[PDB]
Amino acid sequence: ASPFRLASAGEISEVQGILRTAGLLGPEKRIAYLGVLDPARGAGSEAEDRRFRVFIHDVSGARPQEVTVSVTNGTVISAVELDTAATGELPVLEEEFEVVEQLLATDERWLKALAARNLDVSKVRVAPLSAGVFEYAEERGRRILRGLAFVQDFPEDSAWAHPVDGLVAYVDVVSKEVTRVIDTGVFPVPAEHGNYTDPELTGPLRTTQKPISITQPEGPSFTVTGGNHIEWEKWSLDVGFDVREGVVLHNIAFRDGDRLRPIINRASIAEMVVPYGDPSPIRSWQNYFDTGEYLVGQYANSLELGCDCLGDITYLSPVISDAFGNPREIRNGICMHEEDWGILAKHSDLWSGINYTRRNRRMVISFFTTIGNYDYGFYWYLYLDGTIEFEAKATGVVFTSAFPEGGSDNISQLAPGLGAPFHQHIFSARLDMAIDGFTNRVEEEDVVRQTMGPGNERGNAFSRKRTVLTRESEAVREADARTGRTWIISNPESKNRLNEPVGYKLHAHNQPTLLADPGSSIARRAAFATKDLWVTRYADDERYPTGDFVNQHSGGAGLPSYIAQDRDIDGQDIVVWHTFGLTHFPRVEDWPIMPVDTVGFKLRPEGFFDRSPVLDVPAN
Amino acid sequence: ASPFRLASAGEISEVQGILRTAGLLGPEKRIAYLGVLDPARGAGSEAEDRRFRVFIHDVSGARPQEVTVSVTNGTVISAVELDTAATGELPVLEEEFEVVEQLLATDERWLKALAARNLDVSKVRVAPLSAGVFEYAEERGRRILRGLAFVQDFPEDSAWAHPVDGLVAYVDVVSKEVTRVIDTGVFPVPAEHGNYTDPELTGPLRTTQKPISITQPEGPSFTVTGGNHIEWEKWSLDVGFDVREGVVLHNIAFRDGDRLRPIINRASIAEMVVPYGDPSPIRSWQNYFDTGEYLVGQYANSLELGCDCLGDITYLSPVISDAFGNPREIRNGICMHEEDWGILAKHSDLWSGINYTRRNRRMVISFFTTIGNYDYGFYWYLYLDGTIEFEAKATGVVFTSAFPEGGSDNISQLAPGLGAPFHQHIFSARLDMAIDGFTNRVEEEDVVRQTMGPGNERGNAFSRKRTVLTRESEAVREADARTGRTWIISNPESKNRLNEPVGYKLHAHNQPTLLADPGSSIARRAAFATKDLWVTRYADDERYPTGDFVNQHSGGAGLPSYIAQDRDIDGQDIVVWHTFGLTHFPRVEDWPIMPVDTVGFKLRPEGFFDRSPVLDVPAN
Ligand SMILES: [Cu+2]
Ligand SMILES: [Cu+2]
Ligand code: NA
Ligand code: NA
Ligand code: NA
Ligand code: NA
Repeated sequence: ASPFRLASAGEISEVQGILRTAGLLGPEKRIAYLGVLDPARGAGSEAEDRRFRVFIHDVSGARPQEVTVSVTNGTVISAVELDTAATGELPVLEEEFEVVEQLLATDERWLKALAARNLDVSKVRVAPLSAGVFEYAEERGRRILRGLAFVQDFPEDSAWAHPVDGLVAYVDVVSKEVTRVIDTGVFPVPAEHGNYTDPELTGPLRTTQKPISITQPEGPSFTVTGGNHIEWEKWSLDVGFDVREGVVLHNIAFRDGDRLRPIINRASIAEMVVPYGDPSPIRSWQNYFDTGEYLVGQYANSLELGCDCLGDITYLSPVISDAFGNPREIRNGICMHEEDWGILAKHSDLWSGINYTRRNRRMVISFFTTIGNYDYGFYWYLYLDGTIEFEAKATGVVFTSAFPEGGSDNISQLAPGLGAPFHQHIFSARLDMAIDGFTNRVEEEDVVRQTMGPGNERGNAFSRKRTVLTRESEAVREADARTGRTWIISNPESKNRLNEPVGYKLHAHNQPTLLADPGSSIARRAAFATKDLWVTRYADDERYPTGDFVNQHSGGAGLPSYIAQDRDIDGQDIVVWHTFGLTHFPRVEDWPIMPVDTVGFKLRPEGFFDRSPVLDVPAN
Repeated sequence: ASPFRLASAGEISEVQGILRTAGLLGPEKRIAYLGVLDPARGAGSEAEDRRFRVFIHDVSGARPQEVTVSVTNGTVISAVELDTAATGELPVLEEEFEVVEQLLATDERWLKALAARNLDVSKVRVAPLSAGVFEYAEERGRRILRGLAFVQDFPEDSAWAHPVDGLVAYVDVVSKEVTRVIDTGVFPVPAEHGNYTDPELTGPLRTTQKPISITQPEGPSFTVTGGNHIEWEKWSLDVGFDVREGVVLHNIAFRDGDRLRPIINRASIAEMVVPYGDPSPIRSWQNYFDTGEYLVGQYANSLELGCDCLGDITYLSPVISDAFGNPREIRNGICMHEEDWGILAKHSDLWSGINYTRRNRRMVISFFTTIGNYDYGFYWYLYLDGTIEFEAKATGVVFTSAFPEGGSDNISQLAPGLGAPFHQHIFSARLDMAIDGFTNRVEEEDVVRQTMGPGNERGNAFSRKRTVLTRESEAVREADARTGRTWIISNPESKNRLNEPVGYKLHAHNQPTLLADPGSSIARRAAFATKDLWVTRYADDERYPTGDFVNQHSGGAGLPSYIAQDRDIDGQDIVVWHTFGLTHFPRVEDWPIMPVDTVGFKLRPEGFFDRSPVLDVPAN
């Protein structure tokens, strides 16, 4: 019944049938993206229409298409041929991951470069790397991947320990042409292995860790209905899954007494980019839009009980499409559980004699994805006290290079001759806000320091100021940790019992934003990443901060073009876009496999409730 | 055998006997502080000498004394009479908490002020509040407390809901004189109660929370020997307890292969101050040094299994002195346990086919203290991967006032007529560093942005720079979140296998520091709080950032006077002092009892190890 239910295998099979019958899914076609469309605004009509958006690639060089289908009715709603030189190429296909290596293996220039290094072509892995937009005019309108080489000494070897530096190749994956092979010189291939399961490297495993048992004797406190609707400790929400964005949260609401109060209409990580800071021509083009170019949802891991998720776990297994329109289940792809979270509130009173302690807990919704060397955990947390938090966990294997004799200002040394270029991992959270409804506004809140003088004779006063953002043109904001800057999303038409507008406060981690020169290609293609906060007016087609087709797109698309409309955002249906990231100077401890590092943000109620919302929590 | 063992009841009884026999503990004397002294540097001699430092108050107006005693030998080592007008008053005594209320209850000016408000004196609680140093010349050299009044409607009522604004009194607690009563006008006493255990306010308690069971079937993975020596997952340390500082960590070291490698010699929270930002003369003097003036260790709570600490808990019960030199045990005052901490490292490799997941855990050492309205949890964490983290958890009841008709720039409204003045909670961590030994240096690390141009043609490069702090005069540093600023503590004489100095990186939360005007009394008395990082050369007598006697001390003492020595800190025995704090604009959700908010810092290895230190963690 719920329009927000996960896509079923039957729906995807129906999409396949509708596409094939319409002549849109011949043997030369590949589905590069398929996803359910959210209901339009004001869908108070039970007329449910389940619609799917499809990006269709053509392996013979014909123009790709964007297609919208209605599975409830069984029709193609629209089908548009795409001019990719104008609007961007389609996302990378899983089946193209091997094509770069196979095409280079018969190119005489590539073979000549390997022969000079005495490398057996059968042992050389080539990473399929998105190309970006740079100086090469022949790439405009062609589907290009770039390749960097790594040696595997044997089938189970970690190739990342053996980068082949000084060598890069560009390939046209549709015409099957190697356009350029660039060899800037021979670097020794680092020889130490990085096999973190080899006993010679781990030493004997510890025998000192005793088990920790986490169980729920009476089952979990949350309920799941309709496949993906969660109710937990006054929270209510729907857990969606999209092959591009991954886990998406819908209809986050809090049951306050008898009223179900909305907070967030849709929450997602709508883009993530990994720009590299090594100026070598072998790597200076590297900027991976893991979400927009590769689609993080399609590489979600199956999570193992007791290993990936510990405790009383409820799993969801989302269904996606393969390249031919067949449904594929990601078994155990989403973990959900509740966790104890320490002390919630505590006071021992010297006058009343009352001692009071309550414990906190949080609901966890998580998935893990793998994109080449990177592995990322995406965690959404809901706390008893109304707090909402997102946390990204970055691990995997660092992307490597040679370490140059004489050192580098842009590369860390990890092992003899082995380097790791500096880079960032930058995320964009898209928060379609609905604080007590859709009439919302954003205020910037700064601490205000006051001068000693009249009315402040002892020089102790301090205050704060709030600035309403009224138009999109003034809603591009930067962090200021020194002034304690935060942003409040409030509803000016909904007031608490003190007659103040209800609100939620966004707390950022205030990490550095995009470091690249503002004139660089990546600054233009990832403009969202240059500022910490953007606010737009809601529109159905403004989904991603980088636009719909990120791969090889020249720039400007997305948030800079949206905000040029300069729409009213003062008490309107608005969307907050928060940029946050990790700046990674790799350390020796990151090798040969990296311990998790984290970044995130949180939102806390700010006069949303009439008093603490956790007075009815029992004494444990 | 260990010199770092906790004080025993027998040692404190011996101190009492030594003091009394020497004529230093007559009926008019009170012990305001008693604590064990750490061993001096270079104590490679088994000649263990357990020494105690004592502050002795005199209730008859005679000069207080500072006394050092050796319990191993049974002598007074030194005894010095203190001129408190010069060097500061002694910490507040627990037995003075009631004296302010009792003295005011017979003062005609106080009674007149209560009568005008129709308040029964028997229902008026008076908080015993430290005085600071302001304009009142008669207070110099006198032991003063100030009092603010709150009404209790009945013995179990929360008085904090009923502040009596417009009224403050100053009392000399030795001469038992009320020096001043200031009445600036009648404010209505807020009438709503704040009784968070009253069913009429909580409503019916939730029945939806199912139990979470955390157990360790084979016991915990850590061992405790000699009372307070911990070994856990290659970590080694001693857990101390001091009545002023609370939990103190000694000799933090990590077992790397066959070598026990020191990291931190002594870690403590050496001061914490709560400055208030309300310019009303009723409250503009309020700055509570919860550590230096009140001593947070003496108010540590007894922690209850299943409520305060959940899981397989090992307790320590530290022993302190009462005011007469009798030993008193704080039963279950320190909790220690290990906790699962999610994913440690994870990678699924597209080329080797190997799937790898390991889980993290942390060791937790914690205590909770209560100072009037405030309750604070102090948490030290040790992680498998070498990370050390501190977290403060702030809860309790907010300090209240009236909310003025017409509003306030410096006070939040919590309930009809009830306000909460803006304030900060600022901590000072004192880290006596010992990275691979005592020859350490501090470097400031900033991200470096690079301009597009020659050698950076695509405008993508970024770098970092490190600045060594060579002398104390240049080692007073501020945060810069925008440049990703961190500080590295390294050992220039100890190198990793890449021939780089081993180090640890301090990551701050970059919260605002002291907001008061730099000319204010509190800026002078809490100078440490105006800057994020200080580095000093180690010295035995430089223990606290505010000096030994904080109460009513005029200012300048502590860190500003230490660094004036301008000592060499480049490869020397050094101490890092990190300031970090919460800026609290109270929200409605903080009332009537506040959900926990947190602040902290962490240190992570930076080329300390030759590769990841957690390759030998087993697969769970
Ligand atoms: Cu990284
Ligand atoms: Cu506070
Ligand atoms: Na274009
Ligand atoms: Na909205
Ligand atoms: Na003085
Ligand atoms: Na030191």
